[PDB]
Amino acid sequence: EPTIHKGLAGVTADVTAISKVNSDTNSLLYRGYPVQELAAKCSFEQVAYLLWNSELPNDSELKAFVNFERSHRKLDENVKGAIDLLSTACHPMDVARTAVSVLGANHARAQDSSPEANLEKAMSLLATFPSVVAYDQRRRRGEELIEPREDLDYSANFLWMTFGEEAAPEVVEAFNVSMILYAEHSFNASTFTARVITSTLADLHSAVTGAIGALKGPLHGGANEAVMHTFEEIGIRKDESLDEAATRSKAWMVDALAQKKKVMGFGHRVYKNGDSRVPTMKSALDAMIKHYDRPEMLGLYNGLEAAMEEAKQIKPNLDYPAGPTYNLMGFDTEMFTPLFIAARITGWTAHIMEQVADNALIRPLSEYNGPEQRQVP
Amino acid sequence: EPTIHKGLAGVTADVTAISKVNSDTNSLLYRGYPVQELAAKCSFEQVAYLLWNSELPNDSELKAFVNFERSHRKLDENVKGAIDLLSTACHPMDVARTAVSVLGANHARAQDSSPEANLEKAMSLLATFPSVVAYDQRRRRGEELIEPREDLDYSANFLWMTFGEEAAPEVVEAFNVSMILYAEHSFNASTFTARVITSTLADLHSAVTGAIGALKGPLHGGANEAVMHTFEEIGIRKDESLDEAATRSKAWMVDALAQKKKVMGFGHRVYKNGDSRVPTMKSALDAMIKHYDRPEMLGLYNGLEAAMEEAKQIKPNLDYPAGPTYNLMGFDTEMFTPLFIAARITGWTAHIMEQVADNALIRPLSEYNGPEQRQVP
Repeated sequence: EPTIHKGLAGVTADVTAISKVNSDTNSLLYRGYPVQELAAKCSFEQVAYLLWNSELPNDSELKAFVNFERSHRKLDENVKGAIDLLSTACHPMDVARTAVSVLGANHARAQDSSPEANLEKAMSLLATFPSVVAYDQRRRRGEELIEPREDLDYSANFLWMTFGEEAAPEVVEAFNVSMILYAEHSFNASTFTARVITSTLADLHSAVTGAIGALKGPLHGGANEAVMHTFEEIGIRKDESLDEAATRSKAWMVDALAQKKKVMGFGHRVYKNGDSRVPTMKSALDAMIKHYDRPEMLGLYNGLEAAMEEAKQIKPNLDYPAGPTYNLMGFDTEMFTPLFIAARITGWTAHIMEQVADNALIRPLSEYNGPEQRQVP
Repeated sequence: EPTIHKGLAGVTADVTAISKVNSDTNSLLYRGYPVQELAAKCSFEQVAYLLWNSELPNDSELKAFVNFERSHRKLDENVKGAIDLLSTACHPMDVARTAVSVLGANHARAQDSSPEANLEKAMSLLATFPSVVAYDQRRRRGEELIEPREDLDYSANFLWMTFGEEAAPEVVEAFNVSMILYAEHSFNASTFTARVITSTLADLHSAVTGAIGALKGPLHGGANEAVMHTFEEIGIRKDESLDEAATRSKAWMVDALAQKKKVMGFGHRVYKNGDSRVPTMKSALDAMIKHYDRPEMLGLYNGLEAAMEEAKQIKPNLDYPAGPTYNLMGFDTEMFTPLFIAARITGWTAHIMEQVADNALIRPLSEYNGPEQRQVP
């Protein structure tokens, strides 16, 4: 009998020069640079450039990159039209999936996968995607589209188009950090989906559209939305002693755990000792707790993670501190995963291009366990 | 060092009860039944029911299944609207990808993945997809949508909506055979993409939308369109002696082979001794050659396969005889892969449901070979 590799656990599918994920040391390198260091002193734009070019940009390279980014943000007429054909009650990920699908379809160079074509498509997609997210949230709130501002950077513009008012320096900074942390992460389900689609020699947009579908699930990127929904189930409140928070948090967890349910925002396929991005994202969460003056959040937050460690020895992942952060920022919970897409577009496309450069069709085998050979009547 | 499994070649990713693919004996079983036998005496509807239910339908079950199918064919207003926002010059697969994305987004039960919900979504999707393909081809020809006919079966209706005239018995029969042959095929790239997306607990439509992206590539389903494009490059002609066909076919192949190019419609990741579906599809192709009275096709067809066997000892795959078949039927070459989708929806959704029933996140590892750890300046 062959060895069955359920979920491809522990299976090395390929080599990659984009990032290194180390469980033992809770470390993550983006083309050699530790993510904590990039988050501490780089803009998402620099990190986006880094992931694609394998090097941090010099002043002139960054200027050109930033100029292209800020001039490719406007939401295409047909893409907006497609979003308006979708109900304001459908899932934001399905809207993102549709938007990117239309973007790829009407793209002048949809069929060209040359390094130059893919980079241009990748950068243009990264630039325009935030307009999809911002408009999707505003339309649900009965509001209208807000045009991009060339005087605002990626993060400041993202917040601007969504809320129609410039965010505080601390807020755009905490948002920038989350984009960098979510940017890239080896062969996760969505990135691998993108590589499988690419392995067939299908285009970049086809790959991203499939990756978006994968990122949607609660076991993947959908965990950030799930984390916040969970905090909404349990009462948020204010004034309640830490007893309320911890007793109720553990109580919600106790009830979920006894029902054999998984608690989202905890655990990881690779990280067995803690997420490399958690300390950084938690620091951003703390900055936001302080900024919006809402220490109440921590009650439920601390209580649930303490209870998980105690009951299952499972530490939180990036989605745990990220959900509450976007909540404080004013985003609707359903929009949390689309925010992950916005950032992960960088990692997805870098892998798509890497896959194209050293391709081999990805097509595994299955072991049959169905009905034995029968003759058709 | 770990063992790198490029393209997951020879890697058994999971177990499956849906189909068995055997290279040694050029065999393919659909829930126990040999595909040749199902193609010889079953309708696609019976095969669709078989793949989902693990059993061939009895008279009453088939009646109910057929009744649901024929009443869920109409193209949804918003889906057509989305197609009309796409240029008549974009790739048909990108139109299919967009259509299914909109279908999933506006679906009342998009977030429910229960066996009942997924089956209903699977069957409804299978029923309505042909309207997407038919309208997509007709709109490009400056024609209008043709409504479904409840008095016509899946195949006859498919041809009806596309051409606006009922097809000959032999034609709907050869079309039915191609749907059955394309229906299911273990862990191919598109089906695996669907399982990876599902492994995240994302919805059925998200999975199918990603699978469509994967099926698009020339190395996968896109090979059927590529096969015909190749026949178009080389002159089709009539009257030319078999010398014209064979000398020119080998010549085109000789020039492609010397340029290190791959010839589409030949080779397979699993089948090393011939495709289990080729003899059946070739028989359908022959039936169509006879029906439309066009023996000229065989000149180029025979010559190219003979030349491939001689030069590379590589036999044709299902897409080789399928492309010329759909061409004779009157479909535009760009529409060949969407026809593959129409059929493969059955296999894709059966795997999606199987994945949901015995889930494990699919997330492999990568081996880093990028820049060694550097400090951010």
